[PDB]
Amino acid sequence: IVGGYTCGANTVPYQVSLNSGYHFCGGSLINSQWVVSAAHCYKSGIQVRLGEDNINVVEGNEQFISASKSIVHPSYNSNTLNNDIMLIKLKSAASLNSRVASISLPTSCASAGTQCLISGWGNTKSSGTSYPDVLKCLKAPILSDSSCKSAYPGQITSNMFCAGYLEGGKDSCQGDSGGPVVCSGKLQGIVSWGSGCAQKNKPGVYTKVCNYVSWIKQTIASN
Ligand SMILES: [Ca+2]
Repeated sequence: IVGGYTCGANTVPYQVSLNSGYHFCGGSLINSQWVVSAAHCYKSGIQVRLGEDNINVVEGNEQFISASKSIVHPSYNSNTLNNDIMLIKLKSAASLNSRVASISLPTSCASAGTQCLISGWGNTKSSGTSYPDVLKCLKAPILSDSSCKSAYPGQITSNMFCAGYLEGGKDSCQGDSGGPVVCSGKLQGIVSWGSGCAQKNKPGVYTKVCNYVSWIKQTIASN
């Protein structure tokens, strides 16, 4: 997160860290045994880390649970990043409380101008590299489809939306991938991609979760 603020310990209780010896992607807990992330975060041997604030210090609220199954969207295209969404099933159910909680899936697609909360442990600099140990937060609006397509000609599908600031300075970044975009208490986006971080006229691009609710529910009900 570039240009954000320190969330505070366990203020984002649905935020998860994906760990394969090290943090490499974020995700969102959608019920006691399933996590949603980005398909481009896929790898084998994932451990899901819940209740994290400082990912380098055991602080007392963590739950470490290995993944038993990963399901990349059947139509994921790594060349275009279309359908950049993935489901992860935990080997055992997490213990839910005030500091570890699931986030609700949307019943409708959010509109441009809606203010959302984006979070992650990603890079905090636009020209440089500095990774934080504690969770960072960013409030950003959803941008209109026309401004999104004008910023990324020929690259925005119906499964993507832009959020952020066209003036730059505030954006998600590498290491935030897979993390949540929450608007009005519902998961509306997944950190997907962008050209650099926090660059002028290059806002962040996010997976449009509302298009995948039926696939998520059907998959969870059968796995
Ligand atoms: Ca920790």
